[PDB]
Order: sequence, then C-alpha cells, then structure tokens
Amino acid sequence: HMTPPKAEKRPYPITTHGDTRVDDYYWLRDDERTDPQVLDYLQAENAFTDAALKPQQALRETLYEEMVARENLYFQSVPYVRHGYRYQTRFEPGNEYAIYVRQPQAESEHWDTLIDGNQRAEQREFYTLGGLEVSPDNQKLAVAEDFLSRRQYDIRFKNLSDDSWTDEVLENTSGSFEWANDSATVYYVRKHAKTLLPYQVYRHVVGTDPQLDELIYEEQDDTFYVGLEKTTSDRFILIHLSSTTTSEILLLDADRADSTPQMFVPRRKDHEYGIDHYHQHFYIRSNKDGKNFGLYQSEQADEAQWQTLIAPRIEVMLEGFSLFRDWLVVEERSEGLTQLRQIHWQSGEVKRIAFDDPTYTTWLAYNPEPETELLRYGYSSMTTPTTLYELNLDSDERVMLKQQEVKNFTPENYRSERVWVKARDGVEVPVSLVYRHDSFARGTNPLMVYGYGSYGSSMDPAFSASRLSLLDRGFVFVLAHIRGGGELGQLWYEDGKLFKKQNTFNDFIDVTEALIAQGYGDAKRVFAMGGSAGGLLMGAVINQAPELFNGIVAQVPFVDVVTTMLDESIPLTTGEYDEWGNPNQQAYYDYILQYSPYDQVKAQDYPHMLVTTGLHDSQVQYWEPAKWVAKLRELKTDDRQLLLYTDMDSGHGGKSGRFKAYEDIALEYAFILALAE
Repeated sequence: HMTPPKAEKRPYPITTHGDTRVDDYYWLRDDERTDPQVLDYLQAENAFTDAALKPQQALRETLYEEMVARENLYFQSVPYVRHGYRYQTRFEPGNEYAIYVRQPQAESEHWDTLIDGNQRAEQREFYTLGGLEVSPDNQKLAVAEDFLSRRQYDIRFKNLSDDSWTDEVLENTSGSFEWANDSATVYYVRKHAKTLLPYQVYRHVVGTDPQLDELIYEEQDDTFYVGLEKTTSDRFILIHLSSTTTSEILLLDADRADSTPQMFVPRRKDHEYGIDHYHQHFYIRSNKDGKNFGLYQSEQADEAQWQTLIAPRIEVMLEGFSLFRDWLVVEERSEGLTQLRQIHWQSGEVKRIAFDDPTYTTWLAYNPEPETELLRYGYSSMTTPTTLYELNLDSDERVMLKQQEVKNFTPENYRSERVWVKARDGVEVPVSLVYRHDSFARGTNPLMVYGYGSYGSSMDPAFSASRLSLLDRGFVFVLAHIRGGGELGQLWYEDGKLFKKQNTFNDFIDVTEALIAQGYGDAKRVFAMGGSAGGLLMGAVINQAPELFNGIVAQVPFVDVVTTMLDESIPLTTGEYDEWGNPNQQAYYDYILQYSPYDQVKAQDYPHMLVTTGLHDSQVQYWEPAKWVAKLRELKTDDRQLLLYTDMDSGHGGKSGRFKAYEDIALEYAFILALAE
C-alpha cells in the first residue's frame, strides 16, 4: 500500500588497504544531531512506522495491560543489615521513584527515611540514583544522583543527625565512591570532561570546598576503566583499573591519613585479576595460569607468593567468590550450568548447592557482612520466577526470603528443555527453551529465537513475566547460547570474537535449523530478536540465511561495523579492538568486512523486520540502523515489512522508565504476533 521514505543517496567513498567501499548514506551521521535533512529522514521513517503499525493498536493495548497486570504495585526489597542498621527499599503505587529507609538492627517498629527519590526529583526534568552509602560511623549519607540524564553523577552528603545537607557537590563523577574508616573522607572517580571516561581518583573531606580535594591517581590509558572497591576487611580501598583484557589494582590504606596508592601487581597484557582482603590475607581471582581462572591466597602483592586455592580447570569457569567466617563460596560455570560451591577454610569440606531444573541460573546475591554462616544467593529458571534464598552454610538449611510475584500465572502450565545442537564444525551448542504445554503440537508452534553472543556475556536461562505474553499465544521461546557468549566459559567467548566472530552467527543458524528439524516449531513461523551486539547477530544472520526467518526485531543494532571500527572519533571504537579487531589491519578489515551487515546487504529477499534506535544518547550511534534501513529499502527484492522506530525523547523515567519499557515490548510483540497470526 504505502510508499516508504527514500533517503537521498550521496556517494561517499572510503578506501582502506586499496579497497573502495561507496557508502550512499554516510551523511545520516550528524554528531551534532541538528542536520535538518537527517532529522527529516528519521521523523519520516517514524511516521511510516506509526502508519504501518496503526492496525495493531488494539493488540498493543491488550499486551501492555496484561504485562502491567502481572506485576505488583507495592515492591519492598528484602531487608539487609550493614554496620548495625537494617535497610529496605520501598516503591508505593503513584510514587514514580524508590524510597530508601532504615532502622537500628535491634529496632522493629519505626523506620527513618534516608532518601525519598520523589522529593529529590521535585522540579527536575530527570532523576537517577546512581549510589547510596552511609559512612561507617552511621552519621553521614553519601548519594550519587544524575539530574541531567548523561550518567555524570553529582555526589552530595547528608547529616543524618538533623537531616541537613552539606553545602558542597562533587561534580562529573562515575558515581563510584568509598568511605575511609574515619567517616570524614571519601574517595571518588572523576570522568574526563570530554570523553566522559572515568580517569581520575580524588580524596574529599566531607563539608569542605571540593577545590581543596587532592588528586590521588590519574589513569594514562583510556581503555582502562577506573573503579573503586572496599575490601571485606575494611582495611583497603581498591583503585580497580581494567581493559577488556588486562587488570591492575592499587591499594589505599582505609585507616590512616595521607594514604598514597600502593601497587598490587603491575598490568601485564591478557592477565585479568581481582582481589579482596580478609583474615590478614589477600584473595585473588586470576587467569595468570589458565583462561578459566584460578583462586589464590597471599600475604603480600608479589605474584610469586600467591598460593593456589583453586587451580584453573578447562571444564569449570571460575566467575567470582565471597568470603565468610568459616567458608569460601565460589560461583562457577560447568557443562552449561551456573553453580555455587562452598569450601571450609579449616576442614576443606566441599559442598555443591543442588537444584532440579534443566534451564536455571544461580548467583551470589548481596552479602555485606562476612561474620555469618548465612549465604544469600539468587535463583531463576524459565519456569520459576526469580527467588532469593538464605542457606545455612554449616547446616544446609535453605529458606526462601523472597519470590518474584507474577499474577495470572500458573507455573505448571509451562515446560522447559535444555537441548544441545551439534554445530556445523561438530562443536556442541546448548539451547534453553520454554513453551505452554496445552497449546504445544510438534511442527506447529511459532519460534522466537533470542541471542546476544558478544563480550563473554551469557544469556543465562531465567524467568521473564513479559515472555508469558508470547508463551500464552502458542510461542516456543528459545535462548541460543551461541559462541561469543560466556555460557561454556572463556573458551566459548574467545571462539566467537576477533578471527572467530563468524562462529556466533553460524551457531544461531545451526541451532534454529536443528530446532525446526526436531519439530520444536513451524518452519514458516520462525522469528528472532537481538539487541546492540545482538543486533549485529540479527544483521549478519539475515544477510547469510535470509530464508530461515519469517520476521526479525533488531534493537539498537551494531551493523556499520567496518566504518565505525575505522573511526576513533566514535565513542567505544578504541575499547572494542579487542572484541571485533582493528580494521586498520588488513587481516581484520577482510575478516570483519565478510560479516559487517551494512556492507553485506544484497539484492535478495529479506524477512519482515522492525529496527529500533535512539537519537539523543547512543550505545550504537543512531545513524547505523538508519543507514542500514535506507540501504535495505534500496536493494531488497521482497515486498515484506521493513520499519525503523527512532526514540526522539529527551531521556528516561523512574530509573528505567518502566511504563515506556513495557510500551516498547508491546510494540515489538504486536509486530511479531501480527506476522505469526
């Protein structure tokens, strides 16, 4: 019916290694975001998306309403104790933001407000609480707040005794700060006013002019993120320096005045380590001897002195640890499962935390105090809503502290399976899927196949209440644990990045083909979704295997890969040479160009597709998906739906603009449900 927008073509040649690529839409990039022709094209496509999806308004309403009616209005966090006070977070209906309260641990009846997000947001356009921590003496509250939506945080201090605010503000910070043990001094991280990269650590005396703050440390390499931590012992504040590949920690004595940074272990390429300090020892998680990491104990910094507690193992990835009075507890991955193990400091007794679910995730939750036998850990499966447990590490007593509440939900209505697919190279790829039992008939059901598959991030199988809107309409929902993710440890990550990145896209296709072959879904109604680096996935897969999918949602997709990775002026490019590679090298130019979705768009039939992006703020810059859609409209040979939806907004809402997140999910789900009908 309707004529889609047609972007003007302006042939823009880019020549590298004597290869000339001609980019007809280079001009959709305006770093200033004011070119009126660039805004006209984005607004035109939004108007086309509006007009094309107008008939789905009723369905979007039904979806929105049933998603919001699943979740409670009142949320109360599980209370935790820290330094003799009990803390709870509270959301009332009508209140846009959290209220943070506390009481003395020995107290039940009365709670004091620490901070009311609604009060703090009064007469502001935007509010996000980035951080909240009371000093060790329980007398002062430090808060990191963002009033301007650019994740530059202001730090302010409140005297809890008389609820009065101090006069000063620490400006343009990462929101990362730590109290010295004097409850008078804080360390905090200043962003580079230009790059916005966290680069400087300062010491501040609370009450005083931030002019008098002392520069403690400045990071020289802008691939190294600067973070602050405080050891379980409270003896050290950690300056945590990391690239994607490489760590370095500096120690600040948290007890004494005029501390300067003390090197732990100098940075060495491809050595990642993190430390804690407890019971007069350093504990270190390090890949020095093995990609899957080991855990070491040491009296001092010197790497030569580190004693092996847990050796690196090819079949077990060591993800993190917590330290308690009598136990070490570690989070690991093995055979495609997250796992928790406990080891007694004295007896060396080992226990495994057991579950009975094919598709679940477990993790260490918040454990602020080490002098206890009570471990808090989280659990979620494709069929069991997210649960906090408290485990007695000595007695094995396991009590539920909180369950995610889901209305109109009967858990036994759904089934889940773990499936292993032999990929085209003989490698075994795990898959997690879930469906409604009473509407399942082999070879009949639409499939929704979700992937990410970059940075070693895992799509761990867990519960989603919004997913019930697809399951209750006959969909089989699949997580494809493709290479480039972390589900089978560091090797699974490395086998889907740099000169192996193609395995990511091949795994997604291999999984989809197998699931259809084995009768999990209807071959004519296979859908897929992926966002950001998962949008790169969507883009490569439709160029390579266009006929496999009926319809796609590609959120904020990374698709202009070669051109973006050739340009250091784009934020992220300098940090990502260790992910995709550096196309200033001909080997990486050729390898990346082979899959770069914008470059590999051809005159062939594509699936129906909804593409999303955002003008004002960017992980992926808005222009990549805009150029992608313009080029697809120019070359694609089919007559299927292609829509571009650009968020024009100023910024977000109550933390994650929850209203609006559900509206976006409803629009994407109506689009897929309309195609599956």
